[PDB]
Amino acid sequence: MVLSEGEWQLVLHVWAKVEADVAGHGQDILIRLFKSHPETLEKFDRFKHLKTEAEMKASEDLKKHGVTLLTALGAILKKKGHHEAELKPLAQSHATKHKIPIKYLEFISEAIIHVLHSRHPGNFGADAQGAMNKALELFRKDIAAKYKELGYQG
Ligand code: HEM
Repeated sequence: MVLSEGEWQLVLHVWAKVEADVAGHGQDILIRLFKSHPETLEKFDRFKHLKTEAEMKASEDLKKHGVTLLTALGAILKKKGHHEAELKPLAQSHATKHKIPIKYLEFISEAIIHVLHSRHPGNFGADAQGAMNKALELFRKDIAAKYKELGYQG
């Protein structure tokens, strides 16, 4: 797939707002993911034990990962589709070490779109959401093709 420059603009305009508070957005997104799809919490051997949203909000580790995650995602979006190099090391650790099925990357994509829609309604109207959705589908498709070359396709 190929996003037009206009679509990338809509994606990088609402991303510039996320970047004013990377850690808070990281928290929101992961919690939304763990409340909606609890099974995903099992993949984190470091968080696993958290029983409630309050415990999640108070975990420094969960907040640290959220920052790591969003920083990596932001560096991939700013490439505007030329993200081959960034995707290699990511695909290898998620396919071979963590073992994150494609389906879970769809779950966090949904959590990302839920959180932008709540926080940024004015910069996240229908067209901007369709463009973000296009940019995360692109990301999932290229990661899935790399999973396959690596022997996982999960
Ligand atoms: C937007 C998608 C994602 C991005 C950009 C992303 C990024 C990362 C990055 C940069 C790291 C650290 C370096 C590495 O291990 O490769 C990481 C670690 C990890 N990620 Fe992902 N990730 C994504 C989605 C997920 C999802 C959906 C899950 C699981 C339900 C997952 C589970 C983890 C785990 C288990 C680790 C290790 C955490 C720790 O113990 O240090 N990732 N991810």
